[PDB]
Amino acid sequence: GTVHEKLKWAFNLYDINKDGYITKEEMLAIMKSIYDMMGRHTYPILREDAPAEHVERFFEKMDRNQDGVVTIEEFLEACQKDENIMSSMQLFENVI
Ligand SMILES: [Ca+2]
Ligand SMILES: [Ca+2]
Repeated sequence: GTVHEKLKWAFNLYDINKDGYITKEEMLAIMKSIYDMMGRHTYPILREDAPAEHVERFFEKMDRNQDGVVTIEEFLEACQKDENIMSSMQLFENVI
């Protein structure tokens, strides 16, 4: 399956419009969509105590040029730069 093929797969599930640019609105839909059954006991890895907190940090580390939207080029470049972020994105694909 390779790692690169899996990276593009996650982006395809994120970018709803498939324009190569993931926006804040697109991220909100993902957080609401992928959040059904995330465990059976205790799984503290995303303490959502606010609607705007885990999005700013994720976007600040994703958007390279900081144009206001994340792109496939930046996401792929950042995914190979951070292990923590890449681990979280892998959970979304492994959640199904
Ligand atoms: Ca988009
Ligand atoms: Ca960008």
